[PDB]
Amino acid sequence: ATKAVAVLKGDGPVQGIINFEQKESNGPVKVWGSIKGLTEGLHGFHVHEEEDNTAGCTSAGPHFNPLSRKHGGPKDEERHVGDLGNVTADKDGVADVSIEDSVISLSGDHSIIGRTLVVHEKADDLGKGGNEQSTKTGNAGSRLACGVIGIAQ
Ligand SMILES: [Cl-]
Ligand SMILES: [Cl-]
Ligand SMILES: [Cu+2]
Ligand SMILES: [Zn+2]
Repeated sequence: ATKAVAVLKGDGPVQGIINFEQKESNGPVKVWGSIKGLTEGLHGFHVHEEEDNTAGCTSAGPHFNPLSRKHGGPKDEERHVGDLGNVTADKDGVADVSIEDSVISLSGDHSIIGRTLVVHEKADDLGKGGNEQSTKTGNAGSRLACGVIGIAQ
């Protein structure tokens, strides 16, 4: 099995430790953890393209999209590799992550290891919104916290 961790931080109170595990090189990836410091409600949660050693969430980039597809929710056939949907924060600002995904991988040509995990200010509209930007970013707005997805040490 391969394991990774992303430590989310930003310029504000949003932070958390996100774990990844992939038991087989072409098997599902499981993702879990908690994020604190969020406003109550849905927040977009994606793997972004950025893999340079830029300062925090200044150049997270577009979504990680090695197959040059349109934005969707995680269950949509047409989606970015990085499209992990939304997390939901409660009234005290904590969102629990619990995702099983078939599209991301920790291995091979399109590994997400080294890419940037991002949690957003607003909800992801899952590509179902009324503008072209829905089909790019889901209109999830600003990056509140980000971290490099690194192999577990
Ligand atoms: Cl925003
Ligand atoms: Cl803004
Ligand atoms: Cu994102
Ligand atoms: Zn996307």
